[PDB]
Amino acid sequence: MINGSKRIAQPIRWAMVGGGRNSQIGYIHRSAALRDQSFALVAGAFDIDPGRGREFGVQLGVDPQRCYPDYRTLFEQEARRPDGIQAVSVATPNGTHFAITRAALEAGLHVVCEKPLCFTLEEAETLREIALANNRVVGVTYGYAGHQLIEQARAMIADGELGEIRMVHMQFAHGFHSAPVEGQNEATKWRVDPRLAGPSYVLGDVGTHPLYLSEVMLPEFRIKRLMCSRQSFVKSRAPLEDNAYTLMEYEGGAMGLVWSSAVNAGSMHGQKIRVIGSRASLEWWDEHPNQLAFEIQGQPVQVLERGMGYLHPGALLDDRIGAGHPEGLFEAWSNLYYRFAMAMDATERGDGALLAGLRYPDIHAGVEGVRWVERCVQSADRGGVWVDY
Amino acid sequence: MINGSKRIAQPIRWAMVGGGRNSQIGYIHRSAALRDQSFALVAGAFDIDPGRGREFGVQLGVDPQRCYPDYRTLFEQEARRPDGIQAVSVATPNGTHFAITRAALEAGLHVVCEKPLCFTLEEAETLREIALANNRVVGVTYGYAGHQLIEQARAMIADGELGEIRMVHMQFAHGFHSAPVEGQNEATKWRVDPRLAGPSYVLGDVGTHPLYLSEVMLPEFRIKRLMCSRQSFVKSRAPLEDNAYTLMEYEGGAMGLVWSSAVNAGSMHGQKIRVIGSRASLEWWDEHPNQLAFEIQGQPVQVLERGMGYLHPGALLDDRIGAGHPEGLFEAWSNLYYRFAMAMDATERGDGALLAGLRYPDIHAGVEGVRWVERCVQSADRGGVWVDY
Amino acid sequence: MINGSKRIAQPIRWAMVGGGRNSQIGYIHRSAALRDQSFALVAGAFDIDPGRGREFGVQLGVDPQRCYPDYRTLFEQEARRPDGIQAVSVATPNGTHFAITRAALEAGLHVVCEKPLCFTLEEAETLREIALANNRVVGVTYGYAGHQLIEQARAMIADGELGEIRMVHMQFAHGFHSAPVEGQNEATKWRVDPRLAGPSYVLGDVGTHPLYLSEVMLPEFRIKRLMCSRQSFVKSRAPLEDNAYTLMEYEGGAMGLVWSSAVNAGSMHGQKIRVIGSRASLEWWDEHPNQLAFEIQGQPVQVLERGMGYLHPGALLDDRIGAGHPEGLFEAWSNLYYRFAMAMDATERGDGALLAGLRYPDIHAGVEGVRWVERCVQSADRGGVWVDY
Amino acid sequence: MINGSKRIAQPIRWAMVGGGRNSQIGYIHRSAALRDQSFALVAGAFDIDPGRGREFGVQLGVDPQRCYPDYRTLFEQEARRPDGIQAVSVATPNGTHFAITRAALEAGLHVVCEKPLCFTLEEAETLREIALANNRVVGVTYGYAGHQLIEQARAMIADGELGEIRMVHMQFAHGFHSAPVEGQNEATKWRVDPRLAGPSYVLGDVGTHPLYLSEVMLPEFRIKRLMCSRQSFVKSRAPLEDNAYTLMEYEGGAMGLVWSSAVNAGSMHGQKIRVIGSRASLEWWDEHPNQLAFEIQGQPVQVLERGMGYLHPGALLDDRIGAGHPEGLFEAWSNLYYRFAMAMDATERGDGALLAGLRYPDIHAGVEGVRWVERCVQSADRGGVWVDY
Ligand SMILES: NC(=O)c1ccc[n+]([C@@H]2O[C@H](COP(=O)([O-])OP(=O)(O)OC[C@H]3O[C@@H](n4cnc5c(N)ncnc54)[C@H](O)[C@@H]3O)[C@@H](O)[C@H]2O)c1
Ligand SMILES: NC(=O)c1ccc[n+]([C@@H]2O[C@H](COP(=O)([O-])OP(=O)(O)OC[C@H]3O[C@@H](n4cnc5c(N)ncnc54)[C@H](O)[C@@H]3O)[C@@H](O)[C@H]2O)c1
Ligand SMILES: NC(=O)c1ccc[n+]([C@@H]2O[C@H](COP(=O)([O-])OP(=O)(O)OC[C@H]3O[C@@H](n4cnc5c(N)ncnc54)[C@H](O)[C@@H]3O)[C@@H](O)[C@H]2O)c1
Ligand SMILES: NC(=O)c1ccc[n+]([C@@H]2O[C@H](COP(=O)([O-])OP(=O)(O)OC[C@H]3O[C@@H](n4cnc5c(N)ncnc54)[C@H](O)[C@@H]3O)[C@@H](O)[C@H]2O)c1
Repeated sequence: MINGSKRIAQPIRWAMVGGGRNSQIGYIHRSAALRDQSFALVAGAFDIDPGRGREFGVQLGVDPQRCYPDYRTLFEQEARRPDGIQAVSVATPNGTHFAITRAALEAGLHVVCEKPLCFTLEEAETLREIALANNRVVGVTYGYAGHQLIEQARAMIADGELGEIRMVHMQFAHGFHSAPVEGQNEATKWRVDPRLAGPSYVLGDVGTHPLYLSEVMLPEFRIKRLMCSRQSFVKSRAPLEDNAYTLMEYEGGAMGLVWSSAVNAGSMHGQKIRVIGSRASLEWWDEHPNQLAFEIQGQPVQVLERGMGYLHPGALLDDRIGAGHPEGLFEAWSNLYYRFAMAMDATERGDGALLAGLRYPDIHAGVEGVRWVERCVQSADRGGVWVDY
Repeated sequence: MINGSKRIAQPIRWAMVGGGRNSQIGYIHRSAALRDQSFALVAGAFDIDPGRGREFGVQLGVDPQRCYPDYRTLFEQEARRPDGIQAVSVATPNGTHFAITRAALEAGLHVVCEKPLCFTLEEAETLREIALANNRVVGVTYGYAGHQLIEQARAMIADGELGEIRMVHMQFAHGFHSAPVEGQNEATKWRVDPRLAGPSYVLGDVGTHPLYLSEVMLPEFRIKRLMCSRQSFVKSRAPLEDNAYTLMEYEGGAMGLVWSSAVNAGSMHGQKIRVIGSRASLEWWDEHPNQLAFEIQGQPVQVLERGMGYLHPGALLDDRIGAGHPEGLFEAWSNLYYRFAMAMDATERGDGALLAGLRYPDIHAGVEGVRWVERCVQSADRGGVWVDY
Repeated sequence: MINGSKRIAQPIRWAMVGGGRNSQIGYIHRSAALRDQSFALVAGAFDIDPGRGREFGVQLGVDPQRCYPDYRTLFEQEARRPDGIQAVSVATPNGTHFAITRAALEAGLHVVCEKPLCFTLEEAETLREIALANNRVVGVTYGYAGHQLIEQARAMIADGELGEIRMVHMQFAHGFHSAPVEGQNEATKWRVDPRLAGPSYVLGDVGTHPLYLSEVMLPEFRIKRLMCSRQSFVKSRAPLEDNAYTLMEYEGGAMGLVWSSAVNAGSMHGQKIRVIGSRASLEWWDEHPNQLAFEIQGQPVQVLERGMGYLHPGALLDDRIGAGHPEGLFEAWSNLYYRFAMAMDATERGDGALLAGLRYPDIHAGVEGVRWVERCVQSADRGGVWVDY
Repeated sequence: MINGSKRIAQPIRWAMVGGGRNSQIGYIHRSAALRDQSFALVAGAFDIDPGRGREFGVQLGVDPQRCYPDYRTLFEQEARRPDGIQAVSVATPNGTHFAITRAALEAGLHVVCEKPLCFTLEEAETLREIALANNRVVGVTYGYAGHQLIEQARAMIADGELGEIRMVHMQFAHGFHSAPVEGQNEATKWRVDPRLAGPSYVLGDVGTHPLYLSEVMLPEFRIKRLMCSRQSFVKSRAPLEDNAYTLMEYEGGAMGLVWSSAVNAGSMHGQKIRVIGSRASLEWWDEHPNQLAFEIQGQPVQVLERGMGYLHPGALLDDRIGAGHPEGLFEAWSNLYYRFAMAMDATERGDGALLAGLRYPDIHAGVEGVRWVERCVQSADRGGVWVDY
């Protein structure tokens, strides 16, 4: 159980780049980071419009003199103060993640970087080498992985409760972009611009979420080959896809399927992962994150509930209220952010034992997300043929 | 509404080949055929064990002298009687469908043939030419197509309620063969024998069901290309697949996906079809056949119910009881079988107007089912590459 | 499993009174009765309009000379023929059930009587004495009790799987009469006329269905006291109720609740029964009759599926197709009607051993349904006070 | 939308009484209060064990010298400091709510009081008079009322979308106390002690939650009469009930039903409210708080989703993330707590216009909760008879 007791001596001194007044994702970063004394928001470069960034920073309780016009000034000016930031969350559009993360790491700061890490695998490999050389934590906000029942699924699979794993069926298929909403909505507009978004739309934007859930649940699984067929149903998005099918062969013969979509008309979110074994399946759906289907062949189907005593102990650690009270995605994000804070603090203290026991989406998860999108785009561009992973 | 009033002057004089005492499917054929004065069971070759076939025929109320040891004797002996059969249902294992259907057609009998029609497209084309030359009806028991809400979905799509069709997502993924049950179960045993079952297991056995539903809903849709990746997770079934992924490109750019499986551990049936348009999606699930999800992007999701006045008139014709009372797969099969009887009777009477207005799974549907399986096996055998359809 | 093999040597020679061309319930009687060689429809008094009754009888394949204008002529004329009826189903409006059932019993016929048996407990007691004196079977069409999982629930309760029973929560709450549809619909019109319907509307029409399910599941349970508060929300129905709450105390301290409604706007049927024990609950919903919720406190909830090997053997006897294929209310009614036929045939043969092992809704169930409605009306009329049962 | 911008100039200086290290509810108070700069936790009397209260306060970041041994010392010592508390949340067991709230109000502090306000209506009336005389805000943590779709339901009802309201069906029926867990669990133990808990267990503990939801949705509705039948199924709890049925007549003829239970074996929470009108019903379930069923008679059922543009504007104000991302009970509590802070700040500033537009569970809601429990206990003690409300 969590009761708000501190996990580190003092909150990590913290800034955001992006996540400004009109952003989609800025708020959940702060909601999760400020919770339970993990981080303190003392500075930021909140907006591309520096005037609006400072107006908003002040409404967030930030010193107007620590609302900087850009990330370079933020890092340089904060470095001069003994109470300067120790960590920065990057919530800008995708095109700036590489440059901002690189600069933060070279400035000796820990980073939480919005997915994706960057556009290309070569950039991802460079970022990872710079993070490791500078001994910095890089969290990546695969936020759904914060839900307790993802750890339950991992533990059940590891204990052989599904038998031998045969298939991993993943989807993130919503309908919000069935129409060309780019015309009116700035957040969608930049996501269908290859200059600002990169080589893919839905593969990178939504496909990588349930992919990361499969990596938490099946940590030893390795993709041998994949093929990807992708479409721009809203023709103006071409070459960026608003729908894709990724079929994968894992080492050992298991199969993987990822359906990525922003044109699944009527779907509110539709992020699901079903892991199918020789004995049993489990299935999780992000819109109802407090339940996990557990279906042993030839037995009654079961539903596992967040907070119940029959769960693996790893799956009960982060309960903030008793079973039957619904937790949501803010709890999942809070569960990642306190781990980010413990990892950053542990790094500063040289607490190697604590570091090694902490599990969170990190630089390595970020690299794999970029690798997968790049291989999918390579297959799709060659007309949906099998490629070596 | 249906109230049991006759649709033809007299029940079609009818026989079964197969569907004996220990069969899985024999009973639903009779339940549907005998309902509402459609067919009268007057003869049969019910079993590979002729003694057990006659024992069972007598318990079905059939004259023991009209319980014949084989289909050839059935057709020859019945031809001698003025009250001889006019039609025969073929519910034998897959390997005998071609020979029995061919003999029945050449004997001037109407046929209801269990899916699949036969193993090869060349056999299917031959059967169809013989059915047409002899002016015989061949029904095919794509039984799920008898559910009223399949016609509702067809009518909604035709009226543009989904907008332009983008994707057709189909699955028939159950878990009953997660373990090697072939060891104890004769019905599964013959299905994993290529000599008796043919070139595929789950593609032919279950994949063709939701494929046929898509052909009812999207009658003008044409597959341009497909690829199929198939697996034998129970290794002893090789080369017959217990799992398969079929990805299809339709003419006009829409995509199709079929997941066929007998190893989806914990799944009771899992036959679903989701049609996704630019405006809205619909989705139907065979285990809850009296509801149809209708999901307009940006509006509340809706559930359409069997028997309600807001349905298209085609979708209300076959209601046997008021909305809210659950109908099941026996009603769906009864809805096909009365149409089979009307078509057979209309053929005898030369009632061309009635024939042209009747919609049922016919010889042409049977040919397409065989074509699709054959193309999938061709792609799968070449390592899951795109093939022209 | 059922495979259509005869259960009695010859079909019971059978008539209907009512169930004519425009009736709601006539068809499901015939669908269930004619199935599997149980009954043969050889005569009827189908309609209050004798011309329309004969037109319809002929379309049902009945000899026009055995389409009689009334039940008295039916019984008198059939008595003269060696192939005369042996049994009659009564599907007339409620007001005529007593007179028609009494006449059939005095004529030495077995009866299947539509619920309710009659208006008053004194009439019910008289009917029962006449049925017993004449050694006749009286089936009552509590059709939902034919669903296999009702027997599963009975068996689980009897084996202590719920622990000590604490509460029985019952509802049959649909919305079809939220508006005054009596204006246009003859079936609703007679149900809100006390002269033709009797002392209650929804208590008798729908409340008695889940009440009977509780009597199957908890056969030793006895109601000690009840109170009933009833409303006419469509004011013109007064004094007949379109909504009611019945609260009951059982002997031993368990509580019962029945919500009866025709004004639950938006509800398609809403017949549910939840039995709550010290250890676990089970819950069944008529619109999804092939599943049974089984919820052990402190364990994952389970869903039990029709046709699965983990069910009690009593619950597998009536399976007509494999698990995962949806059966519906026609199967439930067919399961009662073959038992009615076996009981009638067993009575004629003096097969006391078979009779004693048969379980079906009978004269005694019919009497209890009338008793419960009468006590509820007595409480409601006294302003919803506790009455001795 | 909420983006974390301040709603008042400075966070309310805040304390808790109770909500200590081992409490069930202490954490959600702090999670909601500290969010978005609403309150600052600067002091507390956290625990009956003052040593453990101070240990925990320090882990919450509170000055050890402002971790006081009791509420009287907290109020007296804080009054001496210019940075003293302005408001206090009371999260002690029920028996101390009256004395602590009274003392806080007399000390000129705003209060958030855990439900229930107190044991007796006479105490409730006294507390309310003292709150009003001292011009203090008293929030009451009917936390479920913070869910956006409760406001959607209120707005739909007010706009006549349900037609005339006929029934209000409420339940809070969980199974966690099916067994005598009081033996091992201190939180359950005090709830079944009349000295510490008061005159009821489940009526007060859970029944009052969906009752308050009905008061938000139907603000002009007035209970004319009610009856209550209550049971102690775990006999040792007598006279405190672990199950109850409350039937109510509203002025104007609508009916209300509340099922309160801690012995609904297998239920994870089971808090539901269904409002049934002449035209349509709506239904909300606390375990899936982001959906609202909307069921127009004779139309397809609909599901309304949190965050969608078709919602009433009142129902979109508190969205913290886009539609399809699940919010939970922490958001609901955060939505109450920021309103509590705005009301307290508005009271200090004399901003009468802002005060009058704020809607939150207040002193008046607290009084009604106590009134309802007291009337239910009065009816139950007289053997479940109608009492004037
Ligand atoms: N579940 C998730 O983890 C999740 C969900 C949504 C968004 N995201 C990711 O978060 C990032 C932002 O997404 P969004 O939807 O919030 O975008 P958005 O367009 O809604 O917000 C962008 C914000 O960054 C600011 N900004 C832009 N350029 C800047 C610069 N150079 N310096 C400082 N501020 C700058 C803008 O003013 C704005 O406040 C993307 O990488 C996106 O993929 C992740
Ligand atoms: N939904 C559907 O349409 C559906 C479902 C299941 C089965 N089927 C099809 O029905 C056919 C039979 O399937 P099943 O599962 O009932 O098989 P099964 O093995 O359970 O039954 C085979 C039956 O045919 C009899 N038989 C075998 N060879 C015969 C012969 N030469 N002459 C006469 N009788 C013979 C057997 O004795 C037995 O009664 C197959 O083609 C299968 O694919 C269709
Ligand atoms: N689940 C169930 O068991 C269920 C469901 C619905 C109906 N019912 C019961 O079935 C009975 C009929 O209900 P319904 O909804 O079908 O009614 P309905 O009004 O739809 O049908 C009445 C039928 O009886 C005929 N009829 C009327 N009076 C007659 C007479 N004196 N002699 C011969 N025929 C006569 C009418 O012409 C018509 O065909 C009622 O008792 C009703 O409660 C039971
Ligand atoms: N949804 C809701 O609003 C909700 C849910 C649960 C609890 N509650 C209410 O919250 C209150 C507490 O419930 P709980 O389940 O957390 O109880 P609990 O027994 O779990 O916690 C009681 C806490 O108060 C402390 N305490 C006890 N007496 C004290 C005193 N005199 N001074 C200071 N601290 C003291 C204890 O040490 C402990 O920390 C009750 O009134 C309960 O009804 C409301």
